Amino acid sequence: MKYMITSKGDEKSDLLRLNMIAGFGEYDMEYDDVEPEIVISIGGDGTFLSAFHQYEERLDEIAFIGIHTGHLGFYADWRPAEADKLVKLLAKGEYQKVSYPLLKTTVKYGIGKKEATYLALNESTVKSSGGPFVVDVVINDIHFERFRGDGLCMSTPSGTTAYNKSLGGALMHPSIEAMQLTEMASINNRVYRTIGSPLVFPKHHVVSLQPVNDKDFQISVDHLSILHRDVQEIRYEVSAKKIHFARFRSFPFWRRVHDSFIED
Amino acid sequence: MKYMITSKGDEKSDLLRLNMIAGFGEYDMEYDDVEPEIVISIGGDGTFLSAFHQYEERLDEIAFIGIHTGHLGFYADWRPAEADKLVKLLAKGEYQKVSYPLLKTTVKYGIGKKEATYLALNESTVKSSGGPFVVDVVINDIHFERFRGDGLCMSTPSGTTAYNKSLGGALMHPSIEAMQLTEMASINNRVYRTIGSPLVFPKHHVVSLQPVNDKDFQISVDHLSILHRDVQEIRYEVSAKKIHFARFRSFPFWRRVHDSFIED
Amino acid sequence: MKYMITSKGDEKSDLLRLNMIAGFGEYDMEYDDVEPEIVISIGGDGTFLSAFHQYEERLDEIAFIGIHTGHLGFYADWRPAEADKLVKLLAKGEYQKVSYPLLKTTVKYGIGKKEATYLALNESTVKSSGGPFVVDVVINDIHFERFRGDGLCMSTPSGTTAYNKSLGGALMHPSIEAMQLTEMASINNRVYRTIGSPLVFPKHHVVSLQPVNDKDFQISVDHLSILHRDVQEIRYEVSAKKIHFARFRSFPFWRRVHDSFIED
Amino acid sequence: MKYMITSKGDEKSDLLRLNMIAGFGEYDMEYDDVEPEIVISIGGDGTFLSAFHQYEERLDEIAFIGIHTGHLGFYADWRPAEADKLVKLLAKGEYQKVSYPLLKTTVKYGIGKKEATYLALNESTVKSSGGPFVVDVVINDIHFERFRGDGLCMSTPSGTTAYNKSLGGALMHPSIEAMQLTEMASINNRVYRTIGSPLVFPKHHVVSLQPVNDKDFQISVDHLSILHRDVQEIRYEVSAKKIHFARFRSFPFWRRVHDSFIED
Ligand SMILES: NCCNC(=O)NC[C@H]1O[C@@H](n2c(C#CCN(CC(=O)O)C[C@H]3O[C@@H](n4cnc5c(N)ncnc54)[C@H](O)[C@@H]3O)nc3c(N)ncnc32)[C@H](O)[C@@H]1O
Ligand SMILES: NCCNC(=O)NC[C@H]1O[C@@H](n2c(C#CCN(CC(=O)O)C[C@H]3O[C@@H](n4cnc5c(N)ncnc54)[C@H](O)[C@@H]3O)nc3c(N)ncnc32)[C@H](O)[C@@H]1O
Ligand SMILES: NCCNC(=O)NC[C@H]1O[C@@H](n2c(C#CCN(CC(=O)O)C[C@H]3O[C@@H](n4cnc5c(N)ncnc54)[C@H](O)[C@@H]3O)nc3c(N)ncnc32)[C@H](O)[C@@H]1O
Ligand SMILES: NCCNC(=O)NC[C@H]1O[C@@H](n2c(C#CCN(CC(=O)O)C[C@H]3O[C@@H](n4cnc5c(N)ncnc54)[C@H](O)[C@@H]3O)nc3c(N)ncnc32)[C@H](O)[C@@H]1O
Repeated sequence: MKYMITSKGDEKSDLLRLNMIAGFGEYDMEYDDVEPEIVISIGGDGTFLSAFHQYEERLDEIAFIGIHTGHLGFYADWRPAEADKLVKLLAKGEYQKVSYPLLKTTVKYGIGKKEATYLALNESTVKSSGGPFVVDVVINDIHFERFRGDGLCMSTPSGTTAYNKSLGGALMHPSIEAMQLTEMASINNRVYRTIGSPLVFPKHHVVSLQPVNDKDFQISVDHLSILHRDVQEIRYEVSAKKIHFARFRSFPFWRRVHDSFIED
Repeated sequence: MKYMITSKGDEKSDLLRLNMIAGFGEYDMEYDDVEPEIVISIGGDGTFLSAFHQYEERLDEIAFIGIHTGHLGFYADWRPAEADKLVKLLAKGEYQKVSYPLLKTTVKYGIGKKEATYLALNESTVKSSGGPFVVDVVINDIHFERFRGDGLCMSTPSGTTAYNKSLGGALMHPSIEAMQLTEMASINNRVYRTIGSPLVFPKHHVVSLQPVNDKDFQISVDHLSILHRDVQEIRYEVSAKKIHFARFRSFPFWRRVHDSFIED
Repeated sequence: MKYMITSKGDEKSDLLRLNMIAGFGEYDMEYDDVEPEIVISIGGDGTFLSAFHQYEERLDEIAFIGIHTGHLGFYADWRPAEADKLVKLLAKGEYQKVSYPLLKTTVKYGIGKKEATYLALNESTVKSSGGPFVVDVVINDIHFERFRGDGLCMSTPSGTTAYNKSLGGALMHPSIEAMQLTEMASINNRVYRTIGSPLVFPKHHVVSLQPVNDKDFQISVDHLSILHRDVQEIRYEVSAKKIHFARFRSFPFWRRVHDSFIED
Repeated sequence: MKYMITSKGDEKSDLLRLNMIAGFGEYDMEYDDVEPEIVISIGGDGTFLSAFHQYEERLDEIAFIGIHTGHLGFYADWRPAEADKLVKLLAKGEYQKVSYPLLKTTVKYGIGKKEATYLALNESTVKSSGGPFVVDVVINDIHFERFRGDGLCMSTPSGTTAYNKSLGGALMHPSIEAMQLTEMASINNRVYRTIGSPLVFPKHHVVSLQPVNDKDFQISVDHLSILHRDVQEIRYEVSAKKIHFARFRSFPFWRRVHDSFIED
């Protein structure tokens, strides 16, 4: 099938990529980075996230595979030593597809109420553009709390082991179609009150952040951080789109968590 | 329809119960506490939990309603001042049913591998029977961690605002069929390691706790705490059974959370 | 004695200031904002912090008093309704002085190893200037951990109820000469490890943060945030300097905490 | 000098003890377990804590040394391989003494207001004797909060790396004469409020726990857990007594923390 390979760009990843291209040349595999059906990422989770964003308009046509060339790689299923076995397995079509949920972020602006939308595989975060962060949190049009603090993080299931975890969030199995909102350093006193706890939302719930004073925010989507000025609303919901992985053997999520956080 | 009313048993709840029985006597409503179709709890969440356990063998035939006579009542939809409106609405059949997920706990023993099963509406917790608590946590037959600490808590979605919240768990919307495992004071050092984070499991995942040394445990299921001796395994999974509520007006979960924790 | 009054600058604080100046004119009190012996802050804790920094070179010659014109004011001992009683008490010399500890921050640079020093009443925080934050934490020349995450916060005792509290720090009575280091969203996995827990340091311990890759940092000292480029070291220690408060009646720290966080 | 050696009682610790007794027999060292001046503990921190409690009436006459025969031993300064070097160093008097603070717990009862006092090296904890735990927390006679939850923990500085750490407490250098109060699973909602944060108290502050309903409590002091009935008050303060360690080389507290929690 049509495939492409992205590389972190260090010597080890570049050479592994060239050797995999050579191995694929022995099968009916066409290198095509415009319309790949398989996208292989060689590097770390940063490389994988960049691969996802490179192809986020063709997610229903692509299955992703990650090779980790460091000690990490939550989205990675393969070690570099196994690349030749992976070339063979992929060239024979011997794989199942597994899908994880994604997060949709919509940013609405002032004069004209125009919108930008973003898809996240790990999370989308919001902070102030300098100065105090204060937003009203509105859940399905219900005013839920006024948040004062450093920022907020909305995670996908597979993102729950990333920034979300560092913020005290729950780790959620990716078969659950949900998003999880965590706080960054909320202020809580007799006058200012937030829920504190992480919140887990199902599909079709909408969480809107509404400015109270300042309308400028730094919004991240996975690695990408962007200053948005004149914001009227930031809206979070579980995307209808999913990312698909090519799976060749069992590697359960909870074993992946064990291997990344308990010991390997 | 057939109904019954449980009361906390203080003067206020007992009198409200008698006045509601009087009002129901003006409709085609039969008091029947053997096979009720509607169970009304007057008191607090403790009273509601006791009502649930009284009828846990007929959950598919019953819709529950809670009236709170104090300042609390997460499972309560009604204030005592509204009891006459509730009598009327219920007597006319003007309600929809909403279902929340439940937690199944199985305790397996020694000589004979016999089993006890329990259903929980809030949570099931495990602690040692005195002396150190150490269990292996096995997820779908994958050895995930060896837990050392005070205990573990497995929560339903609606239980996530209860003990789970105090332990740092996420609050989960009850449309999500899941259970959430939280730690109580885990020990973490260079030799002993746990995940720390709360874990959220979908339906059909099984979490087994397996003793390492001591086989005696104090196991709670909602308010009920029982010493179990000679335990071989404690198994948690999302139940196939659900609790059904009679709903007469919108009172969204997130508004309920707001009212209980942010302000009312 | 020589005094001055700073105001938040809204109508309520400005008018209270003018009325207090009028009342002081009935005693042997000279308004002097170059060498005051008493500095009165009318506003919130932000106003008080600004007053502290305005006079941080004459801290051994000044006693501070705060009036809070909102609902807040941890450093405030007086409500606006009591300003006339305060004018009288102050004009008669009827007060004791209480001292709180301060935090010294030293920032060392590249070409020339030049230094900037800062005093903090609440805390000093460090974050990256964009991009990843990674520092080595060195305690009394002992390499203690490599911190990866959003940032670090070093608090004074009286600052422990501020940013430190939101980050999970302990609240420390200000008779303890100490500083407290808290983490902001540390990453912890099989490869990256931090202590997690807040750390409390006595006087004479030195905590040095040493860059690992990027040498540019955003450093805050109380409200003031400054981009520092080409940083070689950030050094924290309990200052030899103290802030002095004029106290006219008992208002214990723990009662102040109760009133600010439990109820008033 | 007069010395004694306690052993964990496994083969490795018992044999090391016998070999150390043999080595001491080559110096002017008298084995005396009634009035030792040096107490050597061979085992783990549990063994060390038991040694401390065995001699808690002669703490001003004793210096303690711990050898750890497992992977642990926060109070241990020596590995078994170094026991012969320790015999020699101790027999020559080549050591300095370092002191850590201790916690005094006083339990007052009903009919007669009689008192029991306890000293703790790690911590003293309070839980209910079954059923709900509710106490008023009174600090220097100031009603500070009504605590509802699983229990409370009051730690010494050196105990801050023990149960206190698992409960989210700060780690405090033992040169600070203080105690630290942490919560176990407090309930917090619109009706029930606690501070949440750990609290650090200086010497001479008194923290009293006062029953609200049930008067029976399970009180731990280091490893020892005791049911106390008819309790009127539990009082915590930093002890005037200190534990003394014999130190033969530098092993800073923060390096000890690094070695126990970061890596060794
Ligand atoms: N993005 C700004 C978000 N911060 C606030 O809304 N701060 C105000 C609230 O904090 C209370 N407070 C202060 C103060 C003060 C004045 N600050 C604003 C200004 O100077 O303009 C500067 C301090 O902010 C704290 N800050 C920063 N970010 C967070 C965060 N995420 N969480 C919690 N605090 C945070 C740091 O401590 C700064 O040193 N001091 C105390 C005190 N010692 N004890 C109790 N309350 C106090 C004060 O009565 C008010 O209710
Ligand atoms: N259900 C028992 C679960 N506790 C343990 O496994 N404790 C042993 C571990 O803790 C380390 N430790 C100690 C100690 C010690 C000896 N303890 C057992 C005995 O005496 O038989 C008593 C202490 O246990 C602590 N304990 C109780 N429950 C929890 C919990 N849930 N979480 C964390 N600790 C907990 C309390 O502190 C008691 O005062 N002292 C220190 C120290 N000062 N600094 C660092 N490590 C230390 C020690 O090197 C070992 O690795
Ligand atoms: N100031 C940067 C600090 N962040 C890191 O060092 N991130 C790398 C570490 O996280 C692991 N990881 C990732 C990822 C990834 C790639 N990131 C860098 C890049 O793209 O260049 C972007 C993600 O960073 C996370 N990030 C940001 N700030 C914090 C923070 N304070 N704490 C914890 N994470 C934080 C957010 O999630 C971003 O979406 N994804 C996962 C995953 N899903 N599950 C487990 N591990 C994972 C990965 O294997 C590596 O070990
Ligand atoms: N040592 C007892 C300490 N527990 C309480 O004071 N519980 C009552 C408070 O919790 C609220 N609540 C309930 C409930 C209920 C009835 N419980 C008493 C009885 O049945 O007699 C049993 C439940 O207690 C929870 N429990 C136990 N220990 C802790 C702890 N340390 N921290 C927090 N909760 C704790 C567990 O969940 C049990 O399943 N259910 C909910 C709910 N689903 N959502 C929100 N609030 C709720 C309720 O409105 C009230 O304000």
